[PDB]
Amino acid sequence: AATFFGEVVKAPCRAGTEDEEETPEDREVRLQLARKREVRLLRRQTKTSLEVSLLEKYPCSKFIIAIGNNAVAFLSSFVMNSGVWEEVGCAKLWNEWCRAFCVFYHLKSNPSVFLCQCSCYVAEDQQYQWLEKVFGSCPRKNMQITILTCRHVTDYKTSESTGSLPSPFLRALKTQNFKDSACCPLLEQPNIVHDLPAAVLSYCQVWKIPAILYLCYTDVMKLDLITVEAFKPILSTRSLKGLVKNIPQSTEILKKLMTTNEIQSNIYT
Amino acid sequence: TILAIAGEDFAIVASDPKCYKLTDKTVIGCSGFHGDCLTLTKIIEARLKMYKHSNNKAMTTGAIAAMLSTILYSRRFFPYYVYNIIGGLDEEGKGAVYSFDPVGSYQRDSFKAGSAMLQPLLDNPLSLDRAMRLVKDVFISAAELRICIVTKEGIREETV
Amino acid sequence: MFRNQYDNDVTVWSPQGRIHQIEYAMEAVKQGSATVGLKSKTHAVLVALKRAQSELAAHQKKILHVDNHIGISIAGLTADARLLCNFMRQECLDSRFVFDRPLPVSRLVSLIGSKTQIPTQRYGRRPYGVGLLIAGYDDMGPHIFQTCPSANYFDCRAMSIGARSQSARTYLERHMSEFMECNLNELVKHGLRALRETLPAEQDLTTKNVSIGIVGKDLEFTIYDDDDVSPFLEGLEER
Amino acid sequence: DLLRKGFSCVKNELLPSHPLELSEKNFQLNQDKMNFSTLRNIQGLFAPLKLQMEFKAVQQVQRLPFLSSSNLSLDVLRGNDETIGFEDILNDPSQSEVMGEPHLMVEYKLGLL
Amino acid sequence: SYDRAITVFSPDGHLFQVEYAQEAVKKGSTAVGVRGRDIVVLGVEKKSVAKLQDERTVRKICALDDNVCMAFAGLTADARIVINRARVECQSHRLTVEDPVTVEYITRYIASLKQRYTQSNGRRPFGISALIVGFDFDGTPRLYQTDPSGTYHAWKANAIGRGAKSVREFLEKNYTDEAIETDDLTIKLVIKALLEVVQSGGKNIELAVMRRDQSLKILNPEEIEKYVAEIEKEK
Amino acid sequence: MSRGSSAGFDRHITIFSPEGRLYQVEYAFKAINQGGLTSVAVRGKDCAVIVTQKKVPDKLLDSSTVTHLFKITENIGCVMTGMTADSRSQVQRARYEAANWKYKYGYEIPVDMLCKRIADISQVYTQNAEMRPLGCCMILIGIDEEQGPQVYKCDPAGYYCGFKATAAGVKQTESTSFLEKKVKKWTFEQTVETAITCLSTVLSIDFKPSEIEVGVVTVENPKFRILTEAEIDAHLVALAE
Amino acid sequence: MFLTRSEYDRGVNTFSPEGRLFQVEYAIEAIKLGSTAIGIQTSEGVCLAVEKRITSPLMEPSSIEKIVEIDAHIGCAMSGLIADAKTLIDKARVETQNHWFTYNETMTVESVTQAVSNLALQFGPGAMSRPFGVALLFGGVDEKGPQLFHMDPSGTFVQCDARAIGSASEGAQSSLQEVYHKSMTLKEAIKSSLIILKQVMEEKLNATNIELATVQPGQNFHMFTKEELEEVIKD
Amino acid sequence: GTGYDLSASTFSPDGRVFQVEYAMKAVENSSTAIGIRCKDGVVFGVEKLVLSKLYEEGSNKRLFNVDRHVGMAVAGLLADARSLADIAREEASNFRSNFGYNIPLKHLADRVAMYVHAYTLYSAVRPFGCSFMLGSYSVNDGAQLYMIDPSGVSYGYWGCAIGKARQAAKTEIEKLQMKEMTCRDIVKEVAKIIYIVHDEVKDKAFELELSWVGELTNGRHEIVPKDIREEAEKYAKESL
Amino acid sequence: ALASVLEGTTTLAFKFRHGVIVAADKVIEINPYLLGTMAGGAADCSFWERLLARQCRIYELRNKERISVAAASKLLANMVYQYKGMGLSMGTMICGWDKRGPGLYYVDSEGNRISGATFSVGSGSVYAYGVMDRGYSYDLEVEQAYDLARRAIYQATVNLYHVREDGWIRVS
Repeated sequence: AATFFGEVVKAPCRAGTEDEEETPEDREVRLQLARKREVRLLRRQTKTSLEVSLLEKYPCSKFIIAIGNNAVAFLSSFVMNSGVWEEVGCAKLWNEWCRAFCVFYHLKSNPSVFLCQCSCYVAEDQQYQWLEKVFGSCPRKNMQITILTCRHVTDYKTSESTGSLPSPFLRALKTQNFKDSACCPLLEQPNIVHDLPAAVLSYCQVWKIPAILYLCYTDVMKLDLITVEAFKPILSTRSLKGLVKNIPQSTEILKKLMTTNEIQSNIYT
Repeated sequence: TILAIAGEDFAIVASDPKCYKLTDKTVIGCSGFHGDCLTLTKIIEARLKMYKHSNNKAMTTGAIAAMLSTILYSRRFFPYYVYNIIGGLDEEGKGAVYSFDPVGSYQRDSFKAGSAMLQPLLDNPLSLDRAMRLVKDVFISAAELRICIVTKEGIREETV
Repeated sequence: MFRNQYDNDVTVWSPQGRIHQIEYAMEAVKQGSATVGLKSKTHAVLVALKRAQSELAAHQKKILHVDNHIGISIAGLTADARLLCNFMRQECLDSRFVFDRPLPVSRLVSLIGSKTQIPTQRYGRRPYGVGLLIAGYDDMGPHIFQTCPSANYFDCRAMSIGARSQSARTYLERHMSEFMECNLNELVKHGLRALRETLPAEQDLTTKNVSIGIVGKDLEFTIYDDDDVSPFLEGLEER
Repeated sequence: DLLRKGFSCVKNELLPSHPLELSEKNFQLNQDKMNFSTLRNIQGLFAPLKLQMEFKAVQQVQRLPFLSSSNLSLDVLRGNDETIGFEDILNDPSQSEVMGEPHLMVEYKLGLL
Repeated sequence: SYDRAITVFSPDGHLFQVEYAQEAVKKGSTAVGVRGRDIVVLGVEKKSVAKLQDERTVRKICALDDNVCMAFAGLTADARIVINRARVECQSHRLTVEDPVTVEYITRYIASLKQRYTQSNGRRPFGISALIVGFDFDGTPRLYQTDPSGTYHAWKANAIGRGAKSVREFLEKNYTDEAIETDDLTIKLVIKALLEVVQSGGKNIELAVMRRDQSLKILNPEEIEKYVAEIEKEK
Repeated sequence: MSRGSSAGFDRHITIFSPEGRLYQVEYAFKAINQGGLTSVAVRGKDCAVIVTQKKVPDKLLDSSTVTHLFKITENIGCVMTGMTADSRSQVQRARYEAANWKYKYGYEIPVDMLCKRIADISQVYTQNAEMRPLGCCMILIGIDEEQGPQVYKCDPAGYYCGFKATAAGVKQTESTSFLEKKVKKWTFEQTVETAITCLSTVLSIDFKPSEIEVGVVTVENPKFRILTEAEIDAHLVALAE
Repeated sequence: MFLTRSEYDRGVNTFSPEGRLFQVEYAIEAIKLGSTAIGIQTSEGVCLAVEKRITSPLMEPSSIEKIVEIDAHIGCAMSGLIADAKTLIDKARVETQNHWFTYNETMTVESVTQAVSNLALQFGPGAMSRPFGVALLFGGVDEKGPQLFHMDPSGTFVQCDARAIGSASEGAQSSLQEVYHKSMTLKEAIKSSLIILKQVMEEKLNATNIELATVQPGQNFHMFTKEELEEVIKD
Repeated sequence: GTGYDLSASTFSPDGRVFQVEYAMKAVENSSTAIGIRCKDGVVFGVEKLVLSKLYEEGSNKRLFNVDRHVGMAVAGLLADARSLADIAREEASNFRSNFGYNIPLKHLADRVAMYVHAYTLYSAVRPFGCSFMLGSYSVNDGAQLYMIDPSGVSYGYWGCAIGKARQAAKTEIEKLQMKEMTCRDIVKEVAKIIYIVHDEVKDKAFELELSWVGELTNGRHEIVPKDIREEAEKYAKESL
Repeated sequence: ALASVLEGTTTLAFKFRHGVIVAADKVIEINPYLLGTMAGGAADCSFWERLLARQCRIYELRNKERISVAAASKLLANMVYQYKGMGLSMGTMICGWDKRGPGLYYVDSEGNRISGATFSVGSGSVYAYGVMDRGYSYDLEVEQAYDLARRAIYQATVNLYHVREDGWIRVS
C-alpha cells in the first residue's frame, strides 16, 4: 500500500475497527444512500407492492430455501418438474455484486407448502431487512425449514491438506428442536457459516422453530453436473417425500440445462 | 554462375555458388563473399520461422522478395557483397523470377543470369525438357552441374 | 484466523515457516480443463480436452507449438502461458541460429525453472499461475515433463493435470505397465481412455472437444483438430 | 520534436571531435566496472551486488532534476568526500546557463517521453 | 473504500479519483461558448470584484495560435501548464507540416497530455476542463471540449463550471438557426445565456470574439454595456 | 522497495521519538549480547593484547573452524563480538577498504583511519529507509611507526574512539570498572596476565587452556600473531603460580 | 471460532485463496457500463451494429465514433472506457501499416488481433499498472471467408460466430442463440440485429441513435448513411 | 515478537531478527538428511518420500554435483536449493578458470555462505529457505565436510544431520567412532540411522539415496552401487 | 532475484487550370491521388517513396481526410534532410490535386524544396524546357497540352500521365 519510496503505512485490522468514530447535506446524502440500498417486497404479477410480511398473510407448514445457482438448479430439476406452482412475489435489491432473483412460489395442491429460490447476493446490512420482510415478527409455532447452500472446498479446515479430500461431500447443522436425523455427518468443530443461511438458522434457533441447513463443499463453483448430483441423498429424507415423482425426466431436464448454461470469460484455459 | 528461367507452370533454377531451399515453392541462389552469404541465409531462415510462428502460414515468393529487399537496404552505408536470385511457384501456377542488387532494389522479369551474356539464345513456350537442355548446353557451348526444378509436384534434385 | 498479516506478500515468512502466496498460486492450476500426456519407446503424445463457453463460439487452443520437436499443453492462466511460450520459442530459435543444433529438452526445462523461480523472492511481482506439460524428442529418446507454479519440474513418464484429474491419474498409474511396448494407435487409444474418466458418466468423447499432439523420431510435431482426429477415435469401446 | 531539438547532424555524431571526449564522459562507469570486476574475481559475487544495492538505494532520494542536489551519502559511499577533481571546480553545474521546463524534465527522467 | 488509489477498480467497475477530479472541475466559474455561421464567441463570468486588483493579470480566455483560442474552468494553476504545452505544440506542428494546426488535432494533443497523468500512483490528474474554438484552414468553425479523464467531443454549444445545467437547458431551448444568422444575434445569445445565472450583468461578464482571418479580440466594458442596454430595451 | 515504512516511534530507523531518540539503533546495540561472549583488549607500554572467550558446546564440531580473531592486514588484527555472519561480512568490507586505501595512497592504512572509514560507512545505514545496521562491534589493534600501540573500537551507531583498555560483550560494565581500578594505580608479560585476570575475575570461570584465544602485537615483532595452546597454557600456569 | 475480515482485491499482484485475481474480474465487470454492440459473421460478409446513446441534442452526432476503420477491410467496435480503445486502435493501425510496408501483403484478422492483444496482457516505464477497461470486436474479410473475433480486458482473444458486448450482453446473446442460423444472407442478419437492438434499448430506435457497418467479400469497409438507415428501419 | 516480524530489516526490542528465525524454522518441514565424515572419505544419505509411481527413477534428486570433486545434499525449499547449486557451480568454475587448479572447499563454503547472508539485509528480497552440506576429499587435505544455514553461518563438522528430526539423528550419530572407520562400515551405519529415525505412521513409504566421495573413488563424487545399497538396506531392516 | 532488483533519362512536368501533366521518356505511383518521379538511385527512390506512402496512409487513417501536397513534400524534405552528406541521391517531383487547385513541388537530397509551375530534369532537358516555355500558357486544351508534351519529348530526343480532381490516369 506504498505509492512512493518511504511512505508510512499502517497494517490492516481484522476486527474492523478502522472506521474510527468521527451538516444537513451529510444527512441528505446518507438518507439517499440508505434509500438506494433498501430491500423491497413486490408482487410481480400486476399490482405495485405489498403491505404485510409474506408469512404473516399465509399459513405455512413447510419452507424450502435455495441459495446459489446449484441449489436453484437442483430444486428446478427435481422438485418443480411436477405439479403447478404460483408465484407470490419477488424481492428487489441493489448491491455492488448484484444488478430466479428471490422469487417465491407455493404449491397449488397444498397452499401451505412454500418454496424460495434466491440466486443473488445479499449484503450484511440487508440480512435483517430480508428477515423482517419475509418472516415478520409473529412466527408460527409449527413449521419446517430446509436450507441448501454451496461453498468452496478451500473454506474447509482439516489436519491434512485441503487437496486430499474426496470432494464433493455434504455436511449438516440443525436446531435443537429438529427431532429428525440427518443423512450426512454434522459440521466439525472449528468451522463456521455466515451470511444469509446463518441468519435464517439463527432466527429459527432463537425463536424455537425446527430447521436444518445443508452444505455442499465443491472444487468447482460454476454450474456442473457433479455438484448438482451431490444433493441426491436429500431426496430420501422426510422433508422432500411427496414432492419428487419422476427421476428420468429430472435427469433429462438437467442435461438440457447443462447444455444451455451461459457465456464464459477468457481468463482460465 | 547463376541462371534462372521462368515458365508457364514451373520455375527453373540452376547453378554450378550454392543453391538453398527456403520452402516448398522457393529457391534462393547466392554468390560472392562466403561469410556474408552464410549470415544472410541464417537471417532469412530465422525470420521465415518467426513469420511462420506469428501468422500460422508459410511465406509466399513476393513477400520473401520484399523482406529480402528490406533486409538488404537495412545496411546501406556498409553494403554486403552478394547477388541473390529468387525463383519459384508464386501464387497459382506462374513461374516467378526476381533479380536483386547489392543495395536492395528489385524488379520482376522472365530470364536472368549472373560467364558473359551466357548465349542468350534469341527466341527459343520453352517446355521443361527444352529449357533444361538449353540450361545444360549453355555452359558447355561457352566452354570457359546442379538443377533444382520447382513445380506444383515439388522440388527435384537433378544432377549433371 | 491468524493468517491475515502473513499472506498478502510473497516476501513474507509465516510463523510456521510457510509462504501462502505460492500455495494460492498453485490453487489456480485447478481452474482449467484436464490434459493428459504419456510416452512410449518411440513416440510421445499429448491429449487435451477443449471447452467452449457456449454453442456460438470456437474452442480455444490448448496445445501450442514451440519447435520442430517440442510441443506443450497448458492449464491455468493464459497470459502467463503466452509469455512462457514466447520465451521458449525465443530460446529455441536463438540456440538453433547460433549452434546449428536443437536445444535439448532438459536444458529448456532447467531454463524455464530458473526463470520462473525469480518472481517468488522479490517484491512487486507474483508467481506464475500456469502448469505445463512438455513433450519432445532428442538424442536421448522421447521425453515428457511437468511444470509447477512453484518453479518445480518433474521428469515424469505419464502425468495429467487440471480440474478433476485424479481419475485420469489413477487410470494411468494402473495401466502404465503396458505402455513401452505399444505403437501410436493404441498409445492414443490409452490416452483417450484415460482422459474419458474426467467427464461425468453421462457425456461422451465427441470429435468437437479433443486435441491431439504427436511427436516422434521421424515425425515432427503435429496437431489434429476437428475432422483430423476421426481416424484416432473410431476404435474406442463403450464406457 | 523538431522544435524541442535541433541543429543535430547524424554524420557529426558518429565521429568524436577529440580523443578525450568519450573517456571523460564515461570515466565513472569504467572505474566502477573495473572495481566490480576485480572485487568479483577476488571475493565473490556478493560484494558487487551489495555495493550496487547500496548505490541504488542512496541515489533514490534527491531533489527534482530542475534543482541542484548535494549528493552527500553517495560521495561518502564512493569515497570522493576527501578528493577534489576537475569536475568540481570547472563549469559549476549549480550555475548552469541553460535549464528546461520542470514538468518536461521530470517526465523525461521517468522515461515517458 | 476503493477511492484512495488512482489505479484501483471498484467492485462494480468504477475509477473514483477521476470522478473526484471532475467534481473539482465542477466548482469552477461558468464558461459558455457558441459556434456561429461566420463567428465564434466565448464568455466567462467573473468572481468577487476585488476592487484593489489588476484585472489584466487574471483572465480565463487565452489564444493558442492565430486561429485557435481557449477557455477553461477549474484549478487555476494547472491550466497554465497545459496552455503553454499546447502553445509549444502548435509551433512544433507548424515546423513539421507547414500547414496551420487543426482544432481537432490540438484538442487530441491536449486530451492525450491529460490522459498521461492518470496512469500511475506517483502523480495526480489535472483538475481542469477546456473549451476550444477556432477556424480550420477551409474556413469551417469548430468547437470542442475535454475532460480530466482524457475524452473529447464536438459540440454546437455548451457550458461548463458551476451552474451549467440551467445554462445548457436554456441553450437547448433557445438555440436555432434564426438566432445565429448575425454576429450581433450570436453575441446577444451568449450574453443572455450568461445572464441566466449571473447577478446584475455588465460588471461580472468577460467576453471575447474571433472572426474569420481577424485574430482574437477582447470586448471592452463600453461595448458590453451597450449590448446589455440593447437587450434591456428589448422587452 | 515498495514495502513502505512501519508506523510507530520505534519500528523504523528514520523516525524520531518525541524527545529525539532513535530506538532501532538501541535495539541493534542490544543485539550484541545475543552471542553470549565477552572480549577484552589491553594496551601495554610497547604491546597490545586481545583476549576473547571460546565456547564450543558440540562434540561433533571442528574446533579449528570456530574462531573470532581475524587478520585484516599483516599489521592489523581484529576481534568481533555479535552476530557471526555480520561480523564476517564486516571483516570482508574492512579488508576491501584497506586494499583500496593502499592502492590509492601508496602505503598501509593506519588503524585510526580504518576505524574512521568503517564508522563513516556505518553511519549511512542509520539515515536511509532501505538498509539496516549490523549487530556487531569491532576492536582493532596495531602498532604505529611513531606513536606505538593503538587500540580502537566501533559501534553500530557509527561512533568510534581510541582507548587505553576497553571491553565488549555481556560483562562490559564490570570489565570496565575492573580496568579503571587497575589503570588508576607494563611489560609484555604483565599485559597478558592483566587481561586474563580481568576476564577470569569478571566471569568466575578459572579458565583452562582450551577456552580462550589470544592475539598480540609488539614493537619488536609488529605482525599480528595468534598465540598457541602451549603458550597459553604456559601463561596460565605462570599466572597460577 | 470467530469471524474476521480479510481483503484480497486491493492489488493487482495478489492471489485469492482459490486463485481468482479479483482486479481483472473487476475490470471485466467495468465493461457493463458501455453501450451494446452486436456483431455476427455470415457466408457473404460480417455485420456490426451499435447504439450511440446521445446525451444532448446540442452534441454533434458525427463525433461519437463507436465503429472505426482499422484498415481497408477490418472493422472494430467499442465497449467501456473510450480513452483506452484509442490507444489500442492506434497500435492496430500502426501494425497493419508496418506489415504492408514490410511484406506487400494484407494482415490476417487473427494476426492483427494477436498483435493488439500482445500489448494489453502486460501490466504490473510506459506500461500501465492496471488492466485496460475496454473490450473490442474485430471483423472483416481475408483470404478465408468473413471472420469475427473478440477481446476482453484480460488480454486474450477467441474466434467466434456471434457476439454481444455491452450492458445487454446476456439477453442479446440469448436472442442470438435462439435466432442464428448456420448459413443466412445479409438481410436476415440485419433484420435480427436491428430487432434485438430495438428490443434491448429503452428509447425508440430512430435513424440517428444507432450505427451500422458492413464488410462484404468484394467491397471494402462501408458505413450505412442516413437514408440507408431510414429505409432499413422502415422495412 | 509480533509487530516486529514483517520485514528482514527490523530489530526486536531484545535485538533479534524474526524473519530469519522463521526461515530457519521452515527447513524442518522436509525430510531428514545426514552426513558422516570418516577416516578416508565422506558419506551422504537422504530419506526421499515417494509421491507417485509415475515419476521416473531419478527425479527430484537431492544429491547434486558441483564439479568432479564436490558433493552436495539439500533440505528445505527445492527451488532455492537448485538456485544455490547453480551459484556454487558458477563460483567453482570461475575460480578454476582464474587460478588454474581445483578450488579448496573452505573458500567455496565462505563464498556461498556470504551470498546466502546477503539476502538478510534488505526489505526488497526474501531470505532463503534451504540448508545444505558440502563434502570433498583430497590426498593432501583428507575428508572435509561443511554446513550452511539460512542465516548465513558455516562450520566444519565430523557428523551432521539436518531436516525434520535432526535431534534424534544427532543423538545416534554421537555414539560412533568416526575417526577409526572406513566407508564400508559408515554406509551401513548411515543406513541404520536413517531407518531408525524414520517415522512410519505419518509418511507412507520412502526410498534411500546414498553416495560417498573418498579415496577408493579417487576423490570423485559417485552414487553407491546397487548391490551395496541393497545389502545395507537388508542390514538396516534386520537390525531394526 | 537480487540481481533482478537492480536491473540517360529525361522528364518534365507542368500544371495549369485543369490539373497537372507529367511526361517522361521511370514514374512511381505513390497513391491513387499522388504521383511521383524517380531520378537517381533506384533503391533510395523506392524505399523513401514507400515510406512516404505509408506515412500518408497513416495520416489519412488518423485524420479521416486526404493529405495535402505541400505537407507531403515538406515531410519528404524533412525526412531526407536528416541523412545529409551520407551519399543519398534523388530528384523527385510531387504532383497532385487536393485543395485550392493543383500543386507541383520539387525536392532533392541536398534539401532544396521549390514550388513552381514548370519543371524538367535530366540530360538534354534544356531543349524541352525551352520549347515548353515557348509554348506555355495557363488556359489551354487537354489535347493541346498533350501535343505540346509530345513535341517537347520529340525535340529532347513515351510515358504520359494526367492528374485531375479525382485521381490520375495513363493515356500512353
